[PDB]
Amino acid sequence: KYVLDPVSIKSVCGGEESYIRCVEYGKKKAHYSNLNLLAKAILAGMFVGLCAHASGIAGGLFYYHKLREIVGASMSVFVYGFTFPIAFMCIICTGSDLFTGNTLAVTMALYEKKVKLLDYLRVMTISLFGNYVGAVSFAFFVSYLSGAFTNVHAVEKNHFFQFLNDIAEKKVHHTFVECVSLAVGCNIFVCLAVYFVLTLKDGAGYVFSVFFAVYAFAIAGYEHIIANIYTLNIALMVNTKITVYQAYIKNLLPTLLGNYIAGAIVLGLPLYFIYKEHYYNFERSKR
Amino acid sequence: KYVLDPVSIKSVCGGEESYIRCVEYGKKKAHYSNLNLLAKAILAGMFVGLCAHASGIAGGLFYYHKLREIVGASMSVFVYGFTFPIAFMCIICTGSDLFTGNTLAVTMALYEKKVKLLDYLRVMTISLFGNYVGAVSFAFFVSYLSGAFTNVHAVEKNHFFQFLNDIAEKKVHHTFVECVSLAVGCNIFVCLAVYFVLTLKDGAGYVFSVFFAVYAFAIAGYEHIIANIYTLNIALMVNTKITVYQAYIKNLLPTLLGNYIAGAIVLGLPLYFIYKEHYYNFERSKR
Amino acid sequence: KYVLDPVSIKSVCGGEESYIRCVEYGKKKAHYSNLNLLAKAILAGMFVGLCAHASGIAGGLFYYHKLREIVGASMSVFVYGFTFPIAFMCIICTGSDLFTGNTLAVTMALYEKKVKLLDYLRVMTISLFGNYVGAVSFAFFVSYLSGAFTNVHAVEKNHFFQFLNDIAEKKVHHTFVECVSLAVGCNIFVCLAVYFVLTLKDGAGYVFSVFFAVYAFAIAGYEHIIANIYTLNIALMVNTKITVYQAYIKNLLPTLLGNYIAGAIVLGLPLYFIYKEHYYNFERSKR
Amino acid sequence: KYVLDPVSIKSVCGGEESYIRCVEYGKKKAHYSNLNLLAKAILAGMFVGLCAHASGIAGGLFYYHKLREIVGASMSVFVYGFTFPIAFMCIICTGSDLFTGNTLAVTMALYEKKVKLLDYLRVMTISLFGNYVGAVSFAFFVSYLSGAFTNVHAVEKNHFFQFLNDIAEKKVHHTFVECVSLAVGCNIFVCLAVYFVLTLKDGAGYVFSVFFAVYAFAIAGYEHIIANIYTLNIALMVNTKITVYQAYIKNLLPTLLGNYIAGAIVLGLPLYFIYKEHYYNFERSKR
Amino acid sequence: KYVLDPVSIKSVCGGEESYIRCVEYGKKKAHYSNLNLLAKAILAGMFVGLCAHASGIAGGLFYYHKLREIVGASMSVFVYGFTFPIAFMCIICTGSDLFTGNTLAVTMALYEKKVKLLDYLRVMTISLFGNYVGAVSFAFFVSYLSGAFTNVHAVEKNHFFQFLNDIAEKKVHHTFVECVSLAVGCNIFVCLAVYFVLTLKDGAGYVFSVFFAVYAFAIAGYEHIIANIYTLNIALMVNTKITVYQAYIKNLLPTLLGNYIAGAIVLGLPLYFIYKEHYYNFERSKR
Ligand SMILES: COc1ccc(C(=O)/C=C(\O)C(F)(F)C(F)(F)F)c(O)c1
Ligand SMILES: COc1ccc(C(=O)/C=C(\O)C(F)(F)C(F)(F)F)c(O)c1
Ligand SMILES: COc1ccc(C(=O)/C=C(\O)C(F)(F)C(F)(F)F)c(O)c1
Ligand SMILES: COc1ccc(C(=O)/C=C(\O)C(F)(F)C(F)(F)F)c(O)c1
Ligand SMILES: COc1ccc(C(=O)/C=C(\O)C(F)(F)C(F)(F)F)c(O)c1
Repeated sequence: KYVLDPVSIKSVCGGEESYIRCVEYGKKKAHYSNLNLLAKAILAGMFVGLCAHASGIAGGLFYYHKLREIVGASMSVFVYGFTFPIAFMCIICTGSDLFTGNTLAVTMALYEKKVKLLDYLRVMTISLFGNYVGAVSFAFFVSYLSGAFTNVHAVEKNHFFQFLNDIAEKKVHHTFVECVSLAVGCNIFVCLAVYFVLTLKDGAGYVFSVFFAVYAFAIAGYEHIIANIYTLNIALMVNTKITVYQAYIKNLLPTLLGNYIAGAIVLGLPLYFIYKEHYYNFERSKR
Repeated sequence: KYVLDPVSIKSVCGGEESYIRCVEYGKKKAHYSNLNLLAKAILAGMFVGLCAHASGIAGGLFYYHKLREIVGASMSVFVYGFTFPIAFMCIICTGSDLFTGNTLAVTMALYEKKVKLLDYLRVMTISLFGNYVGAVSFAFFVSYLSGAFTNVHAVEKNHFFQFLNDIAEKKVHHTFVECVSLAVGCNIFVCLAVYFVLTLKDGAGYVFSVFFAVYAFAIAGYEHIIANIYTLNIALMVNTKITVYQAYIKNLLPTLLGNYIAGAIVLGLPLYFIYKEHYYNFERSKR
Repeated sequence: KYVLDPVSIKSVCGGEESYIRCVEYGKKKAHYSNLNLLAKAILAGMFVGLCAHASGIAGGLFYYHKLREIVGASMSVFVYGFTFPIAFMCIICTGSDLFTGNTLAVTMALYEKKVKLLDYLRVMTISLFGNYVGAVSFAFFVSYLSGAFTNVHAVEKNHFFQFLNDIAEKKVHHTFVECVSLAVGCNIFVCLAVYFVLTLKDGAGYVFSVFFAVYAFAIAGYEHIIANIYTLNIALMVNTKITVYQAYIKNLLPTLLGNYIAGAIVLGLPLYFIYKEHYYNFERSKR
Repeated sequence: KYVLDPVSIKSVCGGEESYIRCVEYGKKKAHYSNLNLLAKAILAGMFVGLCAHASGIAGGLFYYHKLREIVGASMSVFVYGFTFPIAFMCIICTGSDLFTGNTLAVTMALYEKKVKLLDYLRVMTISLFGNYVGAVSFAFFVSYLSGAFTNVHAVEKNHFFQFLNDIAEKKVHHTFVECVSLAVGCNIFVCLAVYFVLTLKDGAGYVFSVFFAVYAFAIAGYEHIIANIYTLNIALMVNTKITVYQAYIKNLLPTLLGNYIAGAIVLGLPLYFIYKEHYYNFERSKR
Repeated sequence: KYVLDPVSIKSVCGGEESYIRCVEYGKKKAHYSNLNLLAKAILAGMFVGLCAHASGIAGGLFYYHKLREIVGASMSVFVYGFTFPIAFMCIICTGSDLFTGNTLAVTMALYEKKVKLLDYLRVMTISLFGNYVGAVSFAFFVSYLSGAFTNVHAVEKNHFFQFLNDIAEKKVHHTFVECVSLAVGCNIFVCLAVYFVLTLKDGAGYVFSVFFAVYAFAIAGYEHIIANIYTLNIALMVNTKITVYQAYIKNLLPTLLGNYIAGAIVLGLPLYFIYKEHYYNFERSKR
């Protein structure tokens, strides 16, 4: 028995089904308890700190001073962006939640009247607080205690500390408008990667769409709030030239503002106004 | 219970089914309202500007002057072409429409008498205008306001502005025939990538066929109208050596002409004459 | 409701089913009309010229003279072989036909008495003539008119013309036996990639098996007749040191001979003698 | 007959199903006999030693002294991390078990009262002992007897021994807290890769999720107990500057402690407390 | 009609099903006739010679003397290992058989009493002889006659011959124990790649698992008997410094011994003793 024409399948969907899946995934978040949501947020912040530690080491390897005289920072930023996007798989496969992707899904669930306003506020607040706690706890308990980013003062050995120092100094000397714009550019890629895993239901789609999206915002110099929380806190721990005021006021607050603006307004409102009738037709056919 | 011979599947189709899917996807566009189509076009232009900002930064990293003395522009153009093709996934997963892919699908729907001429004209006009608006709005509100491409005048720091300046000067000193030929070569790859996502219905097919196609036209020096709108407008904003007349007359108008010629004539008419009887047999079996 | 053991699938087949699919795909070609087959052949030659233009530009970028003093031609040939294999996807997704893959499938359909001899001759002749016409038409109307491979005489700018010149001079100074052997080595990879897309029915199989096969013959220095038609004609257009006699007699005729020998004899006759009883059992079970 | 809308599939699952699959896979381990479990553990340790030999050779190739003066150790560590992750596929496709992944699955099966404490202890002990035996047996019978890492004393030829020596000296001069932190960071990636293969049921998911995870911990400098057993034993065999006391007390014992802490506590307890009600609902619906 | 939860699939299997598939695939080989098996073995040896020619050219490109002064042999061996693993797809998609993978499957079919001893001996003998004949016939009729590896005596042009000469001299100066150990390390990867294609039934699994496995043994310096037959015979043809006695006694005989030992004993006996009861339960449920 020979097979000539096998069964035709597909693992992709259209934009209407992807919007409906996004609204359903966003409205499922408001039904968990506070401790379940908090533990998920802490785990996701810890995974972000894990992959950003691995990225800092992989980038600081290519920040060797003789190579840095020839190529500058190009290979270090490329290898950082190459090895960072596994954090998306770490978060999605454990079922945890991060604030940056929530700014689209839970907000569009709020637009479709699936989540009330107080439930929306507590979901976003618990998500941001738990992501912060997981990021700083990985920054101290693994990254600081392993001594990987310690200043060792010799130029042929200090490329890990020098890469962390130069990255932390670069992302702390923007103005307010510049940091808001870079954070907007980051969270558009992040929410699009959430749309990618809601659309493409295979392992190849999951791995490589979010690989190219997360690598793309990483090499662009765009600003991610949870990654910046980890990076600026481990920079403050190992005594980089930045200040606590510089890290929290000059980077973290406009990064939070720009990430929320890109999630809730730049992407959430146009997609809601494009696809709300399809969610209406989906909800009427279930009655 | 052990499985020795699993169920045989396929996620690909033939050329006849791919043509029929292209005509159906093209004729669905003329049934949306004007504001739905306009919002989709603005979102697609914004995504093009997003990924082209990320590509300009990733390419300008490898345009460092000591590396530029050794390798020229090769690594910068390669890294640009590597990080650009995620815009296709950004456009297809949100259900938005871009003019360059529309020049094949809506035109072959017009050839098969599925779209009237006035509907075809308003679909193409609204698509081009919305793509323009989204591209210039990302060029100003993110790219210009973040200061990423500002001339900083020091040769060890100015590689982002110098890469944008050299790219903008290169794509503005073609003659008319040269720019039309390069735009034809671009839109053939673009419409083939649209055929790829109409044929290969997995995440791997979606990601990597359009990766290789879009990278291929990006490294070839071929001219894309929406990408050129973003690039020449952000070049005009940060005071590159190009002129407004040079950008709009010497590049953008022959790029528009060559892109439409490749979409509607070079690819649309041969595929229509090859496969119109299969669309006839498909439409007769639905009666 | 939780899923622990999902449905077991497969997207691959055995050698018997792959042979039967090859004979069926080969015998479908003799039932198209002459103009349908001619338009498909012209489109496939045009796609080959498209991807070979993109490969020549991508390779000539890494043929920069300061990099060429250090690495030679290695990175240019690697980047050429990296960016060439998208032509296979361009040909298969539009349903067009190229002569090199036809030398296996239509010949094994002739061995199984599915195609008569005159039908076989007109299919192969129309395929070769249309592939030639599409290749030279892309060489003139896009590649020559865009000025991408023009001799500009300055050594820091002339790397595109110099790469085309050195490639065209290398593939024109073989003897007859050497060119026949390299063409045999090329068409074995080409017909194996046709077997790969007949066996592996996903997007990942389609993209990456023919990626590794086509990259493998491209970096090996093996000779492809349609790619050589494009390359030697664009080399003759931009006034490379080669002669018309050298291009047509010293390369193109032994490349045609070696490609047909590898398709019809080296691969077609052993696979026919191995698997003809399985095609007999397949054809008897349909009665 | 044309197919326009194929059958929609998925090869991924949610976090609840992934937790349930993890608990089931962990509780299946306590039902094998002692010799079956011992042979599986010996095979897995042998596969780890195989892929780490291949990684040491691939890394020592790029540790050539003239390249080492320019780039340092960056390309060697990158090529090591590139070629190491095939060990995961070697272990999963033969059905063998490694201690590092067991510290999550069997421990969460113990938390859900599926495994008794004495059965848990003998499973973990037999796993660790067999993994040790397989690693040292590959270190002697293949790696030492092939002479690949012998000190040959000439600086242009000694890059394999020098890479093994520098790696072994680097991972033996940590303090206790540093080694525990790096081992925690390793086993979080390892247990996440186990979650990846429990979630993504295709070949692409299997290959590339664990590729990016295992490459990520390899380039980060994180400490894996079985890989360190192989590496420090082959370093002791070929007379690297390290001591037996240094290898066993300064690296192997805190690596074992940190790997068990990351598997059982950092990842097992939060996932258990998040998802134990879903395992309760799964187990009640089977009655 | 919108799809929210598609049908859950999987393309992977467990270790028991993979063992059963291996025993069935191994016992199918003893039912072919002698000429069918001989033609399959000759085709597989020819494919090995094809991909090893392409690998020798791709590696000798990066063996350019100015690059060789900086990086040594690292990039040449990496590019060789990158472009070699397409031979596995060439062999599996045509249904042919190679000796190295047969040493596991046919031997475990012999352990399960599915193949008699004389049938086992003639299958292994015909496989080895046909693989030899195909390898030497490709070495002469394509590789030698194309002149690609001819000594041209000028150091800026002789990198192909110099790469072949240095590889052939390296793999001929091992002792007996060293060559046996390296051959064992090779055939473990080869038989694991056979297990990979028996387990992962997609195109992505087929391409990339055997890509990473075959690249891993290629960059490790492990010894493959059929690849060494091709390489040492083309080295003897183009007058490399090696001798016929050195090639056949110092490399080929211990490579054959180590490959058979790794296939039949190191991997076949533990997997047989682990999984023979599952094959018993599979065979009893078919009665
Ligand atoms: C559906 O499961 C998920 C998975 C990922 C995210 C997410 O937010 C990811 C990022 O933000 C990120 F990609 F930038 C990084 F991981 F790097 F931090 C999420 O919100 C939900
Ligand atoms: C079916 O959904 C789509 C997706 C993409 C396009 C498209 O046109 C894409 C480009 O033009 C592009 F690839 F060049 C880039 F994205 F880079 F701009 C489209 O028309 C329709
Ligand atoms: C089944 O659809 C196809 C697809 C491709 C070919 C083919 O022949 C391809 C080449 O020859 C090639 F790979 F070398 C290149 F594309 F580069 F030219 C074919 O014959 C039929
Ligand atoms: C389900 O089958 C498996 C597969 C792999 C592991 C495992 O533990 C793997 C590692 O630890 C590793 F990735 F670090 C390396 F392989 F490199 F050693 C396991 O526990 C169970
Ligand atoms: C099931 O179909 C197959 C496919 C491949 C092999 C095989 O043996 C492959 C190698 O040995 C190899 F990977 F090393 C190379 F191909 F490179 F030679 C086999 O035995 C059977």
